[PDB]
Amino acid sequence: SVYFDLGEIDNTTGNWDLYGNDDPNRYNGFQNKFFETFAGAFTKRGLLLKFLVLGGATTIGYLGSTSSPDLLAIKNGPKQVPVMGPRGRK
Amino acid sequence: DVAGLTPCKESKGFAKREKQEIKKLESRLKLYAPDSAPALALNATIEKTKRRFAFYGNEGLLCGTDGLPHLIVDGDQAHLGEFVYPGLVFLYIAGWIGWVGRAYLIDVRTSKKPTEKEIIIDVPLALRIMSKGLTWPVAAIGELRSGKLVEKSANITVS
Amino acid sequence: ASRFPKFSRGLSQDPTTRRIWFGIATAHDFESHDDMTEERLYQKIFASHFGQLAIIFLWTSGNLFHVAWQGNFEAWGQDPLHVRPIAHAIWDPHFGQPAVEAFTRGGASGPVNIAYSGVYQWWYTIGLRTNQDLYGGSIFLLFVSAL
Amino acid sequence: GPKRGSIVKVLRRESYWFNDTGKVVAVDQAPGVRYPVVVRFDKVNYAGVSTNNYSPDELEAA
Amino acid sequence: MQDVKTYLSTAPVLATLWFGFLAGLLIEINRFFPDALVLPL
Amino acid sequence: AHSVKIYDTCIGCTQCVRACPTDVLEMVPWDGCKASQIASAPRTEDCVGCKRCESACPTDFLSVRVYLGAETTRSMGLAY
Amino acid sequence: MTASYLPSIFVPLIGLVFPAITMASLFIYIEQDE
Amino acid sequence: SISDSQIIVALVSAFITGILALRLGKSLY
Amino acid sequence: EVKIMVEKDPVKTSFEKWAKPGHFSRTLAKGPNTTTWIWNLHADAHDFDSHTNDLEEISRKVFSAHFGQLAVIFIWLSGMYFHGARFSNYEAWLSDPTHIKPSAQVVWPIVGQKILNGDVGGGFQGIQITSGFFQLWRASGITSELQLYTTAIGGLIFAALMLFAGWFHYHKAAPKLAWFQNVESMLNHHLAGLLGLGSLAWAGHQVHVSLPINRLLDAGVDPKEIPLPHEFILNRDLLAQLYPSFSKGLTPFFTLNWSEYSDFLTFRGGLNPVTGGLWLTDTAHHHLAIAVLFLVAGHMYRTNFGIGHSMKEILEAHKGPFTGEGHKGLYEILTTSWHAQLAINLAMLGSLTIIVAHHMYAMPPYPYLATDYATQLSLFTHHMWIGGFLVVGAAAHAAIFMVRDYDPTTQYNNLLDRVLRHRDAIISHLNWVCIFLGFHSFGLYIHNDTMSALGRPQDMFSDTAIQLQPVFAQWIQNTHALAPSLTAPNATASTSLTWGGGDLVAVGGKVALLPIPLGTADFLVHHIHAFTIHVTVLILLKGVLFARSSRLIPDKANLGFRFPCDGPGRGGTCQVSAWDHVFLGLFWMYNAISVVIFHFSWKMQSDVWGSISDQGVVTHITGGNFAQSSITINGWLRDFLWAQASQVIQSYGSSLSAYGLLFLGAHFVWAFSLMFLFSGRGYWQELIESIVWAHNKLKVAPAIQPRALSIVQGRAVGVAHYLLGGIATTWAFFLARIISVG
Ligand code: CLA
Ligand code: CLA
Ligand code: CLA
Ligand code: CLA
Ligand SMILES: CC1=C(C/C=C(\C)CCC[C@H](C)CCC[C@H](C)CCCC(C)C)C(=O)c2ccccc2C1=O
Ligand code: SF4
Repeated sequence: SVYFDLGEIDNTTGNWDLYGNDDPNRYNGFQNKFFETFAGAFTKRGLLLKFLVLGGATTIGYLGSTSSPDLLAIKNGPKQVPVMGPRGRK
Repeated sequence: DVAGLTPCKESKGFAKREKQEIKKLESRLKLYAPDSAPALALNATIEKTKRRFAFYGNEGLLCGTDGLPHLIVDGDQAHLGEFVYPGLVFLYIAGWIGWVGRAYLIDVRTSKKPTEKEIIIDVPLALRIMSKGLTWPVAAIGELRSGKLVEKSANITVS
Repeated sequence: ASRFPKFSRGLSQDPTTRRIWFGIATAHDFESHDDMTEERLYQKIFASHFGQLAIIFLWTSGNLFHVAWQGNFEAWGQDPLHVRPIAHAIWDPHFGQPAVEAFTRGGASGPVNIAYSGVYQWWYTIGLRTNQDLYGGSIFLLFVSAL
Repeated sequence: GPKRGSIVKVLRRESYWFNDTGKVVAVDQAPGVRYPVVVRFDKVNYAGVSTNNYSPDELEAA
Repeated sequence: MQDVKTYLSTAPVLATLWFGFLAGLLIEINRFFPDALVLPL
Repeated sequence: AHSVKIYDTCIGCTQCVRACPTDVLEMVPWDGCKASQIASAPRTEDCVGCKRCESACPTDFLSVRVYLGAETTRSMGLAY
Repeated sequence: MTASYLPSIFVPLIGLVFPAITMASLFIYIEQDE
Repeated sequence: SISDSQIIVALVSAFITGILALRLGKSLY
Repeated sequence: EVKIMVEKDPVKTSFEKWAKPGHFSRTLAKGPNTTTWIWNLHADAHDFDSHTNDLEEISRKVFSAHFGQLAVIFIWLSGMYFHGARFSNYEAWLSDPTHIKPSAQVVWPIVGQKILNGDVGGGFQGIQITSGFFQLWRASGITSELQLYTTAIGGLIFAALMLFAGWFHYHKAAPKLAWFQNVESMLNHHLAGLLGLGSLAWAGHQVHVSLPINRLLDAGVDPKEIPLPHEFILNRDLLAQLYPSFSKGLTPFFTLNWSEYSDFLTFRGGLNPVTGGLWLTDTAHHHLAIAVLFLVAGHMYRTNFGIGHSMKEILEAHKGPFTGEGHKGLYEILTTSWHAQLAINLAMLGSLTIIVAHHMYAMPPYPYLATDYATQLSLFTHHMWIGGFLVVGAAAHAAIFMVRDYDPTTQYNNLLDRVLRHRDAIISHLNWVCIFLGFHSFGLYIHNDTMSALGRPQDMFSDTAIQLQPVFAQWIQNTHALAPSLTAPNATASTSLTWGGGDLVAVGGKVALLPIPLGTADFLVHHIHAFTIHVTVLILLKGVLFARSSRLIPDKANLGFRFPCDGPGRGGTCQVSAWDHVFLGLFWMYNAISVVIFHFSWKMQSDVWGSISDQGVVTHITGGNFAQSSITINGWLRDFLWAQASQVIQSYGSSLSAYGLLFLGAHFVWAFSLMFLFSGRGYWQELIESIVWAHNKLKVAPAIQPRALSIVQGRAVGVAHYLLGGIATTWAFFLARIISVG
């Protein structure tokens, strides 16, 4: 009937976890082993940020450089004649 | 003459500014009978236009390269009727207003509830002061000479 | 001095987002910083002045290099009334074909901008007639900015 | 300090009524009062009050 | 009758009476002396 | 963290402390005005800058002055 | 334009990658208590 | 810069100037 | 129980309280120390519940103020009728309503303004009006200036009458609180008596005078040869010449054999093919049905005659699981607080004004109304603005009630309490949906603009590129188009011509109405309308809910409804009251209504109006460029603002010159508003000191000390000037366009 206490302070501050599934294992052990041996080295954040930046740099480089003529419009260039200057300029 | 403007009664661009307007008015006029209120109003407008255009040329204003009067607010004696002659009467009227307002404030300030006499005017005193406010220059200069015009113990403060 | 603004304690102890904002605002008010004396202030002014001069000269060298590399200065020199001065070239991957055909005016081979800054007439008056002169000026300005 | 009902002019530099006149109401004659003179003015300030207390050396013009 | 005069001595009523009289004066002057640009004096 | 100050012109109106909605200002014995009362700001660590204090002192200019300083969680009035 | 392959190399490396890395660096420097 | 090597010269000089600006900024902070 | 209650002579009429300017409130009755007295005098001049505290005097003042307002409205109406009688080309208009422009105002020739009296036709010269009074008088059967004169006098009489009542019921016989509280009998009498009998009387007037006169006007006879409206009352045979059903006397109505009244009591959709308006034989039937509806609906609530409902047992009976204690304690709210009633009344009246503005343009009820484009546009815009103002007023008064009339000691009735107890959820979800709508409405326009700018129109959101056809509106149109065959077998045609069904109707050249198409350009603008309405509701509802308290200021209700800010503390608390939320919502209401009226103007000029020629070819005004050019903001800039604004700007030297002048005047007023909207009181209060110094130097210091406007009056002035400038600009633009090109 009382909603305060100094001992159980977490009961009187709303620190409960409203949705907690304490299940320790949900997937196939073989599949988990085959997933952690491949996505395990990606844990090192210090060696992942400097990997992502270089990957993205080289990716937008190769794709930015080795593009296609039909795909891009700024790469296909002008294929017509230029209009003239309103005051007889070029 | 002055400023490269010709007088208006010789401007060959004023004639057009007159005849075009006249012809527009007549085109408007030809949509009624010569004995109806619109026709009378339009004929009155045309007569007013003629009377207006036959006054500027006689006054002596200088027209422009487009046929429009131009005011020489310079002090030129041949053009005093443009700025200084009306300016003097305006200054007279404005000094009148200011002087009578100042005098009303001065008189009201020495009363019981001076703030009451500013949302509820007392028409006798105000009328008296408005009447006496005809010779305001002879009073303003007299108050200046007599050292009664300005204060010295102003209540401005800045820390 | 343990958070983003290290020159002030009032903003360091600020838990709110305001700590960020007022850190960028009061970043050049060297007078109202922490532990400031009249000999650190003046030297910071001196060094910031040197940095400002460096930035100005880098900007000018960039203008020179970009008019020399992509501009049509030489063509403009021999017909300064029937040609448009090119500022630089544009490479926008969002463009469409009509936009490329529209902005490819002048004499350039691709789409470019037209210089409305008057640098062409200035450089031509003082005696510059070839992209080589513009490139020499650009590298010299890089050098003086480095200095 | 000054007499009752006396018209004195203020000298407090941070007063709304600086260089203005006002009539004393009643100066307190206690031993340790720092601002005993009480003066009421005929024009309110930005807050709306018209009475204020000063020290005798802070206002006098008669 | 005294309070009626006091009410007629108010600021808005005197203001509107004065401005209406002045508007009438100026309107009559312009209806009799129209298109005045230069003082003929 | 704002800085409150009480200059020696308080006539002991007690309005400053009545108005402050944070229990920051309190009365204190101090002889000299009329009733040996004066204001005091011991709990300035809780003032938000409400300036309700300054809007109450009927002194010439003022006797209680709040100077807005370093901002914190208590002074910002946050509840989240 | 002599190179004409550099504008395809640089503006992707200056309008996409440069902000992407400097914003991350500045966010790490801002949100740290030292 | 109508030539090819001149662009590389400009690039390396800009890089040197960048390192110099980096050192200056570090000294200013 | 329910009886007459009056207190004989509660207030002596005199001039004593008249000489003392401030008398209602004791705080400012003393006098003007500073110049912020003249202002708050007029500010709380009408704050009846602030002067005193008893509901009785407040109610009496409210009653008498209502009577004064009615008197002013009667003077307005009598003036409009007298002008239509004396300075109007009405009789000439009646002889040729398709070539004579309406006009009921002439200007004295004084300073060259004579040219405002343009050539409207019929031998007349005056400003062309757009009130639609000529069409209303033609539909009423009015056919002579005499019949106007009289009614003018009539109005004047009522005016005096109203004034008399206004005095009487405050000074000689004023009721007491217990009388106003009888809401059951009040609703009984407003339903059965005011609406029911009013509709029945108007149906009588229609069926007796308005039908034969208008029918003879449609048959092409001279409006002077038409018999007078009483020759059809004292001669049933002269009236039966048109509707022979009258020959059967009043017998069909009493023997329930009134299916023989199908002559003048019809049910036919569409518009009259010659006047471009509804069939008056249909509006008579409509009013006859509405009258009996309201009459039988006026017997619901209980009076002292035993039977009837009571609006307290009705309320408490509705109390569900989810919603606490139901509607309990709301009958106590709406009978002991004038604000909680004004809120609901203003909201409903504003919404009703919007409904009226939407209905009248689509079903023109007056003859030759859809033809005159200027009148049909003004009647839309005016009513839209009125509704937009009234809804914001409703919000403001709900906030006022919540601030100073609500109390919890009786409001443990968990309906208002429950909605007050999850405001942090209501406002959060409204904020999220506002953001979602804003993005998915305006970002589409930005997409279209960027694409049409990047030379790639194939990636736009047009009707050729990716399509956003509104399917639900199209389905509703197709459903209403087929109603007179399946879901309305007795109605001869659809209710309106705007539905996809039907065909075109002409009124001698210009087109009246036709089926309106709906494409992507309409999808986008409808979603924009929804977004702006949602943002306005967000602001107003946030203000109303947080009018009492919030996390920032838990004791805001102690401060009041109207106050600038609670200090510069807590980071800053400027504009924290409900009055400031109304201040902020006025601008968004302005935005919304301006977008609505722009939508209507362009869509009508583009896809509805025009002038058809023989063989059927119809060319709209702009040329149907709304479906393609309204998908990009640049299109609204050039094809609507730049293009259509080309009539007002070059209107100098013509009869449409005043619009060209008021264009720039309203621009100036709008820009003037920014000085108050951007600045603050401290700078001006300081600057005024340096002028008071120069005044003291010359002994011209006023006794009423010149303080600067309060922090709330600055905002009030700013928003007032802003709204005036904007609405007057749009007014001048719309009129100068449609008068010349419509
Ligand atoms: C401040 C001077 C300045 C400015 C505003 C520009 C602007 C531009 N250059 Mg550029 N450039 C400059 C100097 C400048 N340049 C110099 C001195 C060189 C010689 C090394 C170059 C060499 C160069 C090449 C080779 C290319 C560009 C390109 C471009 C365009 C795309 C941006 C880009 O990729 O930059 C990339 C910039 C560099 C690779 C070098 C930067 C040069 C200096 C060191 C930067 C100056 C620092 C600056 C003052 C500090 C800014 C502070 C600020 C953030 C507050 C853009 C119009 C591209 C283009 O034409 O696209 C159409 C392109 O391909 N530039
Ligand atoms: C026969 C003349 C007469 C006289 C002598 C009085 C005398 C009095 N009335 Mg009264 N009254 C009258 C007629 C009269 N009334 C009528 C006809 C009505 C019905 C509308 C009322 C309704 C009424 C109410 C509801 C109240 C009074 C009150 C009062 C007392 C104070 C009035 C005061 O100072 O305000 C003077 C007010 C004015 C001069 C303002 C007049 C503005 C009018 C009403 C509206 C004009 C609108 C007009 C169209 C302008 C629109 C805008 C325009 C700028 C474009 C005083 C005893 C008050 C009272 O006793 O409370 C303590 C009060 O609350 N009267
Ligand atoms: C049924 C309509 C109705 C009624 C009866 C009321 C009644 C009331 N309102 Mg209210 N209101 C309404 C509609 C209504 N309102 C609408 C539609 C809005 C939205 C804009 C508001 C917004 C509103 C606010 C924000 C406030 C009120 C307040 C009040 C109360 C005091 C009003 C007062 O003294 O004003 C006196 C009247 C004036 C000072 C006139 C001001 C002049 C106006 C703003 C300009 C008019 C422009 C005009 C059309 C043309 C301009 C040009 C010309 C002047 C030259 C009073 C109970 C106040 C309050 O505290 O309530 C208790 C308050 O703060 N109302
Ligand atoms: C044109 C000016 C303008 C604009 C754009 C806004 C925008 C907004 N106001 Mg607003 N407001 C304005 C003027 C303006 N206001 C003025 C003058 C007033 C004074 C009356 C107000 C008063 C006001 C109030 C009182 C409220 C708002 C609210 C809102 C928001 C509504 C949510 C929404 O639709 O999000 C949509 C946002 C947009 C359409 C902005 C454009 C976004 C573009 C299309 C996307 C760009 C793509 C990408 C992000 C760009 C990256 C750039 C990067 C690469 C460098 C929104 C942010 C309400 C709010 O907070 O609700 C959440 C609210 O309650 N305003
Ligand atoms: C200009 C301005 C002022 C100052 C403006 C004031 C004081 C307006 C007062 C001007 C009027 C015109 C004075 C009244 C003149 C008398 C009616 C005199 C009548 C006689 C003739 C002149 C008609 C504020 O106080 C303010 C406050 C908060 C936000 C913005 C602002 C703001 O912008
Ligand atoms: S508005 Fe008045 S209160 Fe609110 S912040 Fe600005 S100054 Fe402080």
